[PDB]
Amino acid sequence: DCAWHLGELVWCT
Amino acid sequence: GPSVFLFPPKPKDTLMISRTPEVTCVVVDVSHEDPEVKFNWYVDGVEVHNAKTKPREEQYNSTYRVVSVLTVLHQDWLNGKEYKCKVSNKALPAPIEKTISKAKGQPREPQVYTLPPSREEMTKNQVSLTCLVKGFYPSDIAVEWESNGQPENNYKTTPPVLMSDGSFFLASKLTVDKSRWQQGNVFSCSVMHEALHNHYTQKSLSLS
Amino acid sequence: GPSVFLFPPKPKDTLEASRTPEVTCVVVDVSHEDPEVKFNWYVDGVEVHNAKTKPREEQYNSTYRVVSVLTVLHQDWLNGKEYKCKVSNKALPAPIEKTISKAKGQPREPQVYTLPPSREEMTKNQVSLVCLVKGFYPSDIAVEWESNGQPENNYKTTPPVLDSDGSFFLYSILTVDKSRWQQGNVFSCSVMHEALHNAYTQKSLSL
Ligand SMILES: *[C@@H]1O[C@H](CO[C@@H]2O[C@@H](C)[C@@H](O)[C@@H](O)[C@@H]2O)[C@@H](O[C@@H]2O[C@H](CO)[C@@H](O[C@@H]3O[C@H](CO[C@H]4O[C@H](CO)[C@@H](O)[C@H](O)[C@@H]4O[C@@H]4O[C@H](CO)[C@@H](O[C@@H]5O[C@H](CO)[C@H](O)[C@H](O)[C@H]5O)[C@H](O)[C@H]4NC(C)=O)[C@@H](O)[C@H](O[C@H]4O[C@H](CO)[C@@H](O)[C@H](O)[C@@H]4O)[C@@H]3O)[C@H](O)[C@H]2NC(C)=O)[C@H](O)[C@H]1NC(C)=O
Ligand SMILES: *[C@@H]1O[C@H](CO[C@@H]2O[C@@H](C)[C@@H](O)[C@@H](O)[C@@H]2O)[C@@H](O[C@@H]2O[C@H](CO)[C@@H](O[C@@H]3O[C@H](CO[C@H]4O[C@H](CO)[C@@H](O)[C@H](O)[C@@H]4O[C@@H]4O[C@H](CO)[C@@H](O[C@@H]5O[C@H](CO)[C@H](O)[C@H](O)[C@H]5O)[C@H](O)[C@H]4NC(C)=O)[C@@H](O)[C@H](O[C@H]4O[C@H](CO)[C@@H](O)[C@H](O)[C@@H]4O)[C@@H]3O)[C@H](O)[C@H]2NC(C)=O)[C@H](O)[C@H]1NC(C)=O
Repeated sequence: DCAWHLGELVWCT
Repeated sequence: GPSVFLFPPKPKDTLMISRTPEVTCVVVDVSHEDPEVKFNWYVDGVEVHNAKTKPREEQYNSTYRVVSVLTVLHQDWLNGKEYKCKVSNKALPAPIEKTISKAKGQPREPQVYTLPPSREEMTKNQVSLTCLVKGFYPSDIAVEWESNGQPENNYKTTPPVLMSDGSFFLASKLTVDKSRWQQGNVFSCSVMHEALHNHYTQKSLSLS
Repeated sequence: GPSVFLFPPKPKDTLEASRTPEVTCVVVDVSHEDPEVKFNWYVDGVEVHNAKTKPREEQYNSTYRVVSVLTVLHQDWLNGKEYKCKVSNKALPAPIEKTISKAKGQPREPQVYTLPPSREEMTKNQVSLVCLVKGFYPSDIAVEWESNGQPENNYKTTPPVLDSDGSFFLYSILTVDKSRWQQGNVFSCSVMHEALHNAYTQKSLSL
């Protein structure tokens, strides 16, 4: 999965 | 004589794959007579060649500021590789070396807890929403607040405090009009730190 | 030549009638060939002569550390009196003067709120008890914890953070065995600040 911050991609495993 | 200062990437940049972390070797007091500066860079003692010099800047005090910038990879940094800037210059008996890296030590995950205002705060015009972030290592972090997709900028955050178990805590306090709190509005604590899953977690907070 | 550093009294010392607060003028880098330091002190430009000199201390890096300590009255300090240490040494062209005083500006009463542990924390061995101290000016303060009249020592307190209304705030955190909190014990946050009534308040927290 992936995390986003204010619609900007953070990181994905 | 000319002096060297070496600065880490922003945590956020090392932590957001969509950003570009860079380390920065700043050289001050560069004479008008001998302005030419030579950077060699090493990563764990191995030389690298993709650094780039920023435009020369003349200062108020008659000297140049010369700056070289190394792009680095998210995971090298987070894996703790050591970055060495070596600076040479005619006005210098000997090259100045400086080294930096992430703080050494096993990373630990922050515990992120959101906390309603005190009952006693409820008289006042404005209330404090608290974000407690406890037990992270190392101290590299970013904390931000939002509501319905939009940033809430009226917060303040403590610097990291070292604890007796060797990890750090801090707290972030967002200040809202009481009526906004009373109105059912959901607020959120964004914490970015290397040892979190996907470098990110979020905790929410509303009137119950 | 020598360098000078003048230090404030401890916040707690200015705020407790029993304690004696003081202003400390420290001289470092004092040479072996010229140990003799001359101290003059002034309170609002008015010389005073009651300072006491600490025993001279060998540092082992070629120099001496010399310390003059000036006792002050609580009210003199809290009322904002200005303290000036002037230091003369034969290795100086001219005396070095340094000044300090309480921060200036309207003192503001702090707001002390105790915050219980989060439901998410309740799964853990230990829980966190929080005391948010806010709305205070100036930043000079001290915070403590206790349970049934006994001091509770497992806490940390952040430094004062400057807030957007021009006052300061901090959080302090006491970590306790979850059993103790489940079991109904009362835990207390102690704040000393000049703009509190009796320069002391205490707020308590229990499940
Ligand atoms: C002639 O003048 C120059 C410049 O003077 C400037 O202009 C006038 C108006 C003056 O009033 C000065 O105040 C101005 O600075 C003098 O240059 C100064 O010399 C100082 C030492 O000689 C040096 O001090 C060292 O500062 C370090 C912190 O520097 C930070 O922050 C200051 C402000 O606090 C800022 O001015 C600096 O430029 C620097 O800012 C950081 O820059 C880095 C690198 O770019 C940033 O990191 C990058 O950022 C990008 C984003 O763009 C991206 O995120 C990258 O990934 C990332 O790498 C970083 O974000 C910036 N931070 C901030 C807050 O801005 C101290 O840490 C250091 O202290 C250490 O060493 C000391 C002993 O030397 C110890 O006491 C101490 O414990 C520490 O170990 C130094 O104090 C000044 O920085 C320097 N100023 C500049 C602008 O270069 C020059 O000395 C003078 N000549 C003579 C002969 O007098
Ligand atoms: C030879 O050695 C000496 C001594 O150093 C020791 O021995 C050497 C050999 C090494 O082992 C060292 O590691 C040892 O420390 C060297 O002297 C040093 O010089 C430095 C600069 O020249 C100087 O730096 C300045 O430090 C200030 C902070 O000083 C504080 O905190 C430090 C610890 O962080 C501590 O070392 C100091 O003693 C001092 O501590 C406070 O003392 C006061 C007064 O005693 C206390 O307050 C009083 O005391 C009681 C409480 O018990 C009571 O409540 C009273 O009412 C109260 O008034 C106070 O509580 C103590 N606080 C703490 C936290 O402990 C900085 O502020 C200062 O910065 C400022 O200046 C800079 C430039 O202008 C700026 O960058 C900066 O922003 C500021 O404006 C300086 O950094 C060191 O203090 C000093 N060390 C000592 C021990 O004196 C000497 O340099 C060396 N000689 C040579 C030739 O190399």
